Amino acid sequence: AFGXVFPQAG
Amino acid sequence: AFGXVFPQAG
Repeated sequence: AFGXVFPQAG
Repeated sequence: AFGXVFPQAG
């Protein structure tokens, strides 16, 4: 999420 | 974000 600031699938 | 946890476009 959040421009990759939260690590996350996608 | 996160499927709707955080309101966002989409």
